[PDB]
Amino acid sequence: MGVTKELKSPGNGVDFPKKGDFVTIHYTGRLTDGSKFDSSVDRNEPFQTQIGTGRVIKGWDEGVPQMSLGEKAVLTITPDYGYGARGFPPVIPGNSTLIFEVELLGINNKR
Amino acid sequence: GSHMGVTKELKSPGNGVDFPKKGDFVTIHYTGRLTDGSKFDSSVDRNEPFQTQIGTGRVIKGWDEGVPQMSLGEKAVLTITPDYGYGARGFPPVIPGNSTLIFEVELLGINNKRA
Repeated sequence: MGVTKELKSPGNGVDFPKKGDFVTIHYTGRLTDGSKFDSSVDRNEPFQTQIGTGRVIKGWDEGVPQMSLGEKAVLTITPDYGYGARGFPPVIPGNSTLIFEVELLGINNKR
Repeated sequence: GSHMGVTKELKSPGNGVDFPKKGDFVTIHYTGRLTDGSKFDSSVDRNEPFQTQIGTGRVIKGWDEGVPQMSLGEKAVLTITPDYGYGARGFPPVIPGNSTLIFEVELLGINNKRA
């Protein structure tokens, strides 16, 4: 639907993020033309957030819990599950499909 | 995480006569940075100016407010914290995890008028 997850590197296949859990990921976002618009990897600063509570775009809220701990995957997100038709120009153009590289580094106190 | 709205720093003056009005198509070279100084976006690095209509909501609120305050050829820095929607406090972030974004802006053109 609005977001598809495609695995790249498997995790422990046991620990999955649940609602309320605080998740720690390293990511890179790209538009459909292949150009990068944001990356935590470039800053060497992993991003931390609660995941079941709509604190991020739906693409992350739905996609991330489908990953296991230590998994690397690519989240392909429609504008609907993303920043919509408005977007956030010039940072993110309107009606943009987002392709994230995502690495789940931690779930609560797991790592 | 203190800032609110838009703060405009004047770096270098333009011609001081030609300001973008509502509906004008504007040419801009910009660099986006975080509060710590990290660069996350740049039209300069793409060697191609960002072109958009101004004052019609085709860019974020902070830009529609800040850009018409510049004259043709002006260099300025826009410290922007969205009041509503994506990127604002209480909303899902555009650049996780921030709300205040800083834009170095050079007004290169107003319609067919070039600096």
